[PDB]
Amino acid sequence: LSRLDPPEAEVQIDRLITGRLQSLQTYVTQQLIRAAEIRASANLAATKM
Amino acid sequence: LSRLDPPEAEVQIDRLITGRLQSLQTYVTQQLIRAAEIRASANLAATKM
Amino acid sequence: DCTMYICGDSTECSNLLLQYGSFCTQLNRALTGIAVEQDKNTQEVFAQVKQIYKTPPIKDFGGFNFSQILPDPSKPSKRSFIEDLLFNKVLICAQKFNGLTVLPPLLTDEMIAQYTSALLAGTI
Amino acid sequence: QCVNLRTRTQLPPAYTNSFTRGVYYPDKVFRSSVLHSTQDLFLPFFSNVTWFHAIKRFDNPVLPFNDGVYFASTEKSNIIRGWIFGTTLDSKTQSLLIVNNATNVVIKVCEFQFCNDPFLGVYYHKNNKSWMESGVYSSANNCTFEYVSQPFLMDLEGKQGNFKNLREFVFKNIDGYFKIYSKHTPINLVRDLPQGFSALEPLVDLPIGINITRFQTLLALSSSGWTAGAAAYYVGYLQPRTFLLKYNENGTITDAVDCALDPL
Amino acid sequence: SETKCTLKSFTVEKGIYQTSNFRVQPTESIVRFPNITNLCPFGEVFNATRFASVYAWNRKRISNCVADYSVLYNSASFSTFKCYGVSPTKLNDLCFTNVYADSFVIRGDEVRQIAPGQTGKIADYNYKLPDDFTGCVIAWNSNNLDSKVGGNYNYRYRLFRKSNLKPFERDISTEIYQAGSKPCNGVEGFNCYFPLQSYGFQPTNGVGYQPYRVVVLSFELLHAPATVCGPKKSTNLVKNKCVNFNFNGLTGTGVLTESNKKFLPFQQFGRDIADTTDAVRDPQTLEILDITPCSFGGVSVITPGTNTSNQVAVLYQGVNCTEVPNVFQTRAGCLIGAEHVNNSYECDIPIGAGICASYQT
Ligand SMILES: *[C@@H]1O[C@H](CO)[C@@H](O[C@@H]2O[C@H](CO)[C@@H](O)[C@H](O)[C@H]2NC(C)=O)[C@H](O)[C@H]1NC(C)=O
Ligand SMILES: *[C@@H]1O[C@H](CO)[C@@H](O)[C@H](O)[C@H]1NC(C)=O
Ligand SMILES: *[C@@H]1O[C@H](CO)[C@@H](O)[C@H](O)[C@H]1NC(C)=O
Ligand SMILES: *[C@@H]1O[C@H](CO)[C@@H](O)[C@H](O)[C@H]1NC(C)=O
Ligand SMILES: *[C@@H]1O[C@H](CO)[C@@H](O)[C@H](O)[C@H]1NC(C)=O
Ligand SMILES: *[C@@H]1O[C@H](CO)[C@@H](O)[C@H](O)[C@H]1NC(C)=O
Ligand SMILES: *[C@@H]1O[C@H](CO)[C@@H](O)[C@H](O)[C@H]1NC(C)=O
Ligand SMILES: *[C@@H]1O[C@H](CO)[C@@H](O)[C@H](O)[C@H]1NC(C)=O
Ligand SMILES: *[C@@H]1O[C@H](CO)[C@@H](O)[C@H](O)[C@H]1NC(C)=O
Ligand SMILES: *[C@@H]1O[C@H](CO)[C@@H](O)[C@H](O)[C@H]1NC(C)=O
Ligand SMILES: *[C@@H]1O[C@H](CO)[C@@H](O)[C@H](O)[C@H]1NC(C)=O
Repeated sequence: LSRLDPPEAEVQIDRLITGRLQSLQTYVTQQLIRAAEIRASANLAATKM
Repeated sequence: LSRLDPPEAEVQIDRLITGRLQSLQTYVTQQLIRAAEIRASANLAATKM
Repeated sequence: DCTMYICGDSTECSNLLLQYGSFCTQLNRALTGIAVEQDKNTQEVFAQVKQIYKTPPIKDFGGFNFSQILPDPSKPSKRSFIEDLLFNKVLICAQKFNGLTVLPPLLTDEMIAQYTSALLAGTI
Repeated sequence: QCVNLRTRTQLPPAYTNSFTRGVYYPDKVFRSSVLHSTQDLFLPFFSNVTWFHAIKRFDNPVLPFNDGVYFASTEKSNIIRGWIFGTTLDSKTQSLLIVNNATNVVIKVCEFQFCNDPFLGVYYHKNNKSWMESGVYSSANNCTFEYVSQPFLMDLEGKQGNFKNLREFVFKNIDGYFKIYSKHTPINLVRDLPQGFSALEPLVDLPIGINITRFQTLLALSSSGWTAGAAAYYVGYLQPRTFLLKYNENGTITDAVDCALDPL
Repeated sequence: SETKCTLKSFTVEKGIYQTSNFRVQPTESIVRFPNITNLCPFGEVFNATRFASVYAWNRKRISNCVADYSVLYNSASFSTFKCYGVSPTKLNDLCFTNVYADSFVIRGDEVRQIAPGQTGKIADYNYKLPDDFTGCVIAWNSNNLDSKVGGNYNYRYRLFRKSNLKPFERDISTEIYQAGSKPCNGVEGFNCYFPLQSYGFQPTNGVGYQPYRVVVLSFELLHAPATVCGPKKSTNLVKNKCVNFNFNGLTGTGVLTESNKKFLPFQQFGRDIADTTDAVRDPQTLEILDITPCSFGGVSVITPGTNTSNQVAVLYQGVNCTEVPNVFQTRAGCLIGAEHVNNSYECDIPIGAGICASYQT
């Protein structure tokens, strides 16, 4: 931001934004799958109780 | 590599890398979901036994 | 949150992210649903009794010694010897410094200990 | 002014196991309790370091210089006083001199016309026998870099059989910046390198922009007939390797481990 | 209104809803740069009496001086000016590690070949740039001085080379190259040619063949403590205040304080745990500091159904009640708008940490 001019800075910023978006999406999907597994475990635990 | 100059071949290689990474990620996610299904089936089979 | 992890609190990055659609709402909705599901799981697992019961001071349980698992009175909390042993058996700021917050659980440990003690008292 | 010495004992070089020493700070930044992994030029763990003798017994060979060099000297009264670097060392390439005065170190990147065996001349005749400055080389026509800095004495006196002084230096050449790291230790040993671990403090990364491939040390030295303290130096060669380091809350590098050694 | 905006509806239902984050705004700026130093000799570099050839390009090192590129850019005495890693408008305030100046003379047609990642006569055999370049190329027409009717053919350049050279690899050898099976014997022979040739530079020559004085100003960053900067504006080192700061080009925002960290005499730019930049030592003065980003969090609105009332409560989670600007602090955060009571009821709106809200007379 402090090195480049405005019109050429967006070209660089787009790569970072796409990479971080992909990383966040992967993390969210992994968390969803793990949450489903924990949901199954919790249901089994409640039935056992 | 053998059709273009090295200073300007990075774009095509980058596009190829993005495509292959996307395909691999999709395959991994599908495998994870199907593995969760197989885990549910295996737990049911263990209970039945 | 997305705008802080993705963008370092700058106008240019936020205005660039604004044109990618409503991804942030989807991610936030998914995470909030996950947290609510965790709270529901805890409540469903433990909140199985209508009323909190109280074990009598008399320990004449036919010779069955229950001192190990019953709640410990001479302790700051009500956790038993086994419970405290398990608790003992089983950097944070850095993640929060980039917009990754860790919410506190709805039911604190003392409430779970009370629920467990009530369940044991009712069972015995 | 330089007399080719011949009072030398014909001793083949010895081999020693460079156990763990030779780890330096690769970055100027600070860490605390971090298991950071890095990939840079280092001295590989458990290598064959070459052992010489410098005291009759007089070993003054010229050694190749590639991928830096690790110079570890244990000595009494510090007979070693300087080093030379370059490719031709005959006033055909820019030559580096790091001769260390008892007052201060002088760094000369100049065109030097050395002798065939440029041993450091008699010390008690410089300005004593109506003489002058150096002359291990003939003339210094063109100087490209001149520098003066604090010296390295570190117990320049004494004659003992268990001298504590042991000085380590590592010299690296990247992007035309002659990087020098060094450290002194008071170890009560005789010959072997200690079964210990220590860091290395950077001194100065002065720019050179010169081509270096040869290396020879300088030790203070009538040419035939001398009385000098015991000294012994080891030369090791660096390689590009990956390590995993472990700092402490004080900031010192307290441990390090190799990554291309045995599978564990 | 915030809840209605974020939910895209005019009606809301009883519960707690997350809303936009909050963060403390900065107040002042700190631009402490290194100490006073002499002026850089850029004029000496460009106003040089003589310029060498491309195969013998000069190598000048610039460090430990004050530079002012505003005069360099604003002057009309430069034919073309192309920066490849920075922008001239905001170049002045940057701080550098070291600068390299390379000056020579090029034929007008081939100057375009000096750009990185190009193939040409003067981009394969004599001089080259890397694609990871950050410096700036400045060229100026000098037909009035260099060009001579009698023939100033001392400007020599490599026609061809055995193999292409790596970036920033000067070559001075004049060995006769062999372009055939026969060995190259003697000064001259079949397929044996002198690899150097002199241009044609006369004042009568037109554009394309006119000589041009060309200088390259490369520079390295993130290698050492800064040496070259511009305007200083040494302000202060205020502490415990949410401010902007710029120490050696490391722009940032947060609060500062004196730290007890053990820095060795060559230590700065802490990296305590994560990739984030930790405490740093300021220039012009040797005192260790610290950096901590300003207080922040995410608000939550706690409301009953809009069919019932319009009064709500606000929960600032993760922030102490002292530094927020019927306050009641809980483990979750600073809850305002509701009065704590000693009584205990069922949970209607789950607040957290064993606390729940409700709407009662
Ligand atoms: C039931 O078990 C408890 C636990 O072992 C017994 O209490 C112990 O008594 C011994 C006797 O000296 C003490 O050394 C231990 O410190 C006691 N343990 C605890 C946890 O207090 C108890 O005696 C047993 N019988 C009954 C009737 O309670
Ligand atoms: C050192 O050299 C000897 C013989 O040249 C060899 O036996 C030994 O394995 C070498 N040491 C190492 C660590 O390779
Ligand atoms: C440094 O050592 C050289 C070599 O003996 C000597 O000629 C010179 O006089 C010394 N410098 C001083 C200041 O004594
Ligand atoms: C010193 O430089 C001059 C001028 O560049 C040159 O003529 C002379 O040969 C050089 N001498 C040495 C020993 O480098
Ligand atoms: C240094 O000079 C020698 C002379 O033979 C040469 O082989 C070597 O490649 C040179 N090194 C560099 C880095 O140019
Ligand atoms: C290292 O740090 C610890 C705790 O921070 C302190 O007790 C100890 O004195 C320090 N030692 C040194 C040599 O700095
Ligand atoms: C060159 O010198 C003249 C006269 O001293 C001066 O006005 C001009 O600014 C200088 N320009 C450069 C590029 O050195
Ligand atoms: C520059 O150095 C002087 C002398 O050490 C010091 O007094 C001063 O505070 C420094 N900074 C300035 C002048 O901005
Ligand atoms: C308003 O509607 C809500 C529906 O959720 C209901 O709970 C509430 O009692 C209603 N209030 C009044 C005053 O009708
Ligand atoms: C919040 O402020 C109170 C008031 O002094 C203090 O006791 C408490 O430690 C503070 N909380 C944190 C996390 O610093
Ligand atoms: C009720 O709570 C308030 C605030 O937590 C406290 O000051 C007050 O003492 C409590 N009442 C009793 C009877 O303890």
